[PDB]
Amino acid sequence: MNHYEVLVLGGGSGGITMAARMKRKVGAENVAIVEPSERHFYQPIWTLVGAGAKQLSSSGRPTASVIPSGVEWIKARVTELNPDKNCIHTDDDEKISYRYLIIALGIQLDYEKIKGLPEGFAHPKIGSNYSVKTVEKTWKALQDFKEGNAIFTFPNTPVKCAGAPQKIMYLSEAYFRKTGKRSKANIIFNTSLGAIFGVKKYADALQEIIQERNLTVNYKKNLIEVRADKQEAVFENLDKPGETQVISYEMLHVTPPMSPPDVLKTSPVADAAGWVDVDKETLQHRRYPNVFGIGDCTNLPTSKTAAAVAAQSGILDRTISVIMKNQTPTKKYDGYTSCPLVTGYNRVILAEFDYKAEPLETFPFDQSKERLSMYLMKADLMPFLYWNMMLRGYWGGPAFLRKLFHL
Amino acid sequence: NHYEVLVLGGGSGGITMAARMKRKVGAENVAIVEPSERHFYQPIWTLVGAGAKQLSSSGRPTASVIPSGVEWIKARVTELNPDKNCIHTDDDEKISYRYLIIALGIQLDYEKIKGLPEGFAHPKIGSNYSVKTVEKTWKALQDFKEGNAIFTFPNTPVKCAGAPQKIMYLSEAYFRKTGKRSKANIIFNTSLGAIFGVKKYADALQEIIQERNLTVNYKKNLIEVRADKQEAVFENLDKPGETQVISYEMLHVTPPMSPPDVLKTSPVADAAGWVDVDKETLQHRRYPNVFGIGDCTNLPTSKTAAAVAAQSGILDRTISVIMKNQTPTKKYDGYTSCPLVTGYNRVILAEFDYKAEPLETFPFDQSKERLSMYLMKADLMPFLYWNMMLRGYWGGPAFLRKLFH
Ligand SMILES: Cc1cc2nc3c(=O)[nH]c(=O)nc-3n(C[C@H](O)[C@H](O)[C@H](O)COP(=O)(O)OP(=O)(O)OC[C@H]3O[C@@H](n4cnc5c(N)ncnc54)[C@H](O)[C@@H]3O)c2cc1C
Ligand SMILES: Cc1cc2nc3c(=O)[nH]c(=O)nc-3n(C[C@H](O)[C@H](O)[C@H](O)COP(=O)(O)OP(=O)(O)OC[C@H]3O[C@@H](n4cnc5c(N)ncnc54)[C@H](O)[C@@H]3O)c2cc1C
Ligand SMILES: COC1=C(OC)C(=O)C(CC=C(C)C)=C(C)C1=O
Ligand SMILES: COC1=C(OC)C(=O)C(CC=C(C)C)=C(C)C1=O
Ligand SMILES: COC1=C(OC)C(=O)C(CC=C(C)C)=C(C)C1=O
Ligand SMILES: *[C-]#N*
Ligand SMILES: *[C-]#N*
Repeated sequence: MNHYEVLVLGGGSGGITMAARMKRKVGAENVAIVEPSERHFYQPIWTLVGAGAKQLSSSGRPTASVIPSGVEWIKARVTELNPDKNCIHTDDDEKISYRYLIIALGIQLDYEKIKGLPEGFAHPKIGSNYSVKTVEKTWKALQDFKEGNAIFTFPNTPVKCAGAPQKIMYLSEAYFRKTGKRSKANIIFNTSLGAIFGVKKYADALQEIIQERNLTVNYKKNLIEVRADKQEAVFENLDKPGETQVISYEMLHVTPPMSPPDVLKTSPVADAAGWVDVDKETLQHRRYPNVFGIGDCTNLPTSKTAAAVAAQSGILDRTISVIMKNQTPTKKYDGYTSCPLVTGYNRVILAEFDYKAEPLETFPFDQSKERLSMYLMKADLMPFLYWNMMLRGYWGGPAFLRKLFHL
Repeated sequence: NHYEVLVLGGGSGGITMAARMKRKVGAENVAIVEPSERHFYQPIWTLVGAGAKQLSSSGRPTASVIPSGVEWIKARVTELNPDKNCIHTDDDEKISYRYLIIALGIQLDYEKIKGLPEGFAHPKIGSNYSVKTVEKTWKALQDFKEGNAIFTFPNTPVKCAGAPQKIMYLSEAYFRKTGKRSKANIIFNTSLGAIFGVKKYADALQEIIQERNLTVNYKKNLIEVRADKQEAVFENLDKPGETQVISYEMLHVTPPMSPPDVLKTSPVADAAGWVDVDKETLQHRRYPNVFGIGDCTNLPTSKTAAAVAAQSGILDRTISVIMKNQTPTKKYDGYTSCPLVTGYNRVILAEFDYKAEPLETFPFDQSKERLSMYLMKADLMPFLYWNMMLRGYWGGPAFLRKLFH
């Protein structure tokens, strides 16, 4: 069997980041990354791509260009995990064994669980910022919008970046005002959830925006079907089972249902729900002491964000080094996550919070305010630091900045 | 091989539907895929675990309940390919169908609790949810001398949501009738925030809880069993990272549960892995010749055999009218029932619908503890199950409810 001291499953934000940190610890020849995609995406910018403010081409780089040099890139899909034998299977009919496994397989998008998708995306007026194949269709629908309902959905599943489904609603609202057709747009957010956001400080701030800008939110309302040829969408009422509503749209942004990656769903490393079953504080697997998880694929009970990945990557770096010494981990993940809620083409409400779902803001000022500074950070500083700092293992989230500020 | 109606699963829903479908398309045109040699009436495991009934009586040979003339394919489903109207099995065969009824149940996941199932080889721990462990509930109940008696509820969907606490009420009663009640600290450690989802019955259980000095600890989920040390580890779901290690003298484990593995990644499932069916007709949302019944579906009601019975009458009509090129009209209302055993001779018969509101069959108050309902649960229901429901003649008690009203 081909063998690596440290085997990383997934070449996304978590997997590249952990690979760069592990390269420094065990040497690059002792690390391998399993990743099928030729391309690596900074997904946060898709929100601005869907709104016409950033180019899709700049959101991605070749996977080979972010593989830390000297690390082995195994271009394949993981098909099975056998942690009892310290090995995995890939779709090139090979088995790979490891001394330590880092699972960073992300979250899976399930558009086809919505009847009529993804085939409906072949028609006009419907987009989705969650897919490289559909984010530019969001922007086209926004551009070609003339009159009617502009509908934004939120599924009945876990999601990555819980705020992105409404960010693009605020961007669309601003676009209608900028282009003089706000009065022709009836803007509807149909969310499966019961609240606009999970942290009260920012939910309150978004609700004031919902009122001022005349937006409709229908709660516990889940998209179950698109008829793209007819510009109709069907929403089930999760409160009254069986009752469904058909409604026409001039623009539909679909947030797809999401789930653990198919290979993890049935795997021994998953919990009963299919997520990688890790310690909430150290990110070491609950049952396989040489396995670890980071990012969207884990059952860490916090928002699934790249910012959470960065904070986790700092903890997991420490966890692995002390597991390598047969010592007991002491540094603990606090659940840090961040959600830069884009509310317009030049404003962000920078939500930051931890496992307690309470504000944990980095800067000395009140981040529940719409801020230009926070927009420029999200739109222009964050991509640069992602490619040149986080992916190279030099970003563990802003806790040090927060402590350095409150000083 | 090809069948007009292929049924996946020979449990409560699949047998019931195969019998109903035999009478529509001919026995020679129905097949059941099912690996187990034994078919169990699971509701009685609650009483086996309390020592009130025998395990042997709860199972019969699967061949015994297969409708005569219906092909029993003794195998496991391993893939569903609804776009080609076929499934695959673990003896490497392809079976095609005109109509497909999915009744694969719910899957028990004991091994997601660290220390299980190997911890069951030690004394003082049982689980009514498995044929391999329900008699160990009863052994644990009998050998209990003094300490904590712990009853758990996982952080997943479950079948028979009431059974995790039914066995606590029975154990409480068993402790009094054998003198050691004062020696037992009885606690219910549940992942949920309420004792039951339907307010009428929740309130009735709440006073039983108060009056019998039971402790309910909300948002506490069992994550590890240290069986040789008699310790149970709970995570606090309100404070991520916080745990509690508790000693037990008896532990009853309600396992984490999930959709059957073959359904998790299948095209017929929704994003969560449940069979994705229309909430009123039980026809699949995306494959019009696919249908689902029972625990494996995403029908947003309590997962019970009583729900299966009510679903089987609706599913029966849905498929018949579809075969006749008509649009289904009769709607499932979410009917389910929970016969909450509260002692060795009482039952609180909870009945409710999609609205989580009481929908009681009988004209008296079912939120009271009743011996009639106990005797119905313990003696009438199993007779009705083997000889009426499994033969396709029980679609739930809606007609009785109207009679008595
Ligand atoms: C529209 C949008 C906006 C967002 N905005 C923000 C934001 O403002 N801030 C923020 O912090 N986060 C944001 N995010 C979230 C951020 O993109 C993710 O949380 C982050 O990428 C998670 O990293 P990950 O490593 O867990 O997964 P990913 O980066 O998604 O990588 C997972 C990798 O696993 C690979 N993989 C999958 N299955 C297999 C398999 N079987 N075998 C091998 N490899 C496999 C995939 O190819 C992928 O490369 C946004 C996301 C979206 C979609
Ligand atoms: C302890 C306990 C007490 C209960 N008490 C009550 C009660 O009082 N009242 C009530 O209404 N309900 C009660 N129930 C619930 C009741 O048992 C179930 O809701 C009912 O059995 C559901 O029927 P089903 O057909 O969906 O699943 P099951 O009856 O479990 O049948 C599923 C079948 O699928 C088969 N199968 C699984 N995977 C595959 C595969 N890959 N290929 C082929 N076949 C497969 C299994 O072998 C099994 O035979 C109780 C359950 C338990 C565990
Ligand atoms: C239920 O969703 C909605 C709200 O709550 C988030 C609103 O506040 C508003 C504006 C509300 C008030 C009370 C002025 C609308 C129109 C709405 O649809
Ligand atoms: C792009 O993903 C993100 C991060 O990872 C690179 C962050 O660290 C952070 C937090 C950084 C600061 C300066 C608060 C945010 C907000 C974010 O969106
Ligand atoms: C055994 O499973 C059960 C049924 O299916 C056979 C029921 O119909 C019913 C409802 C039947 C009546 C007469 C209320 C209950 C309570 C039940 O537990
Ligand atoms: C939040 N994203
Ligand atoms: C409820 N059973």
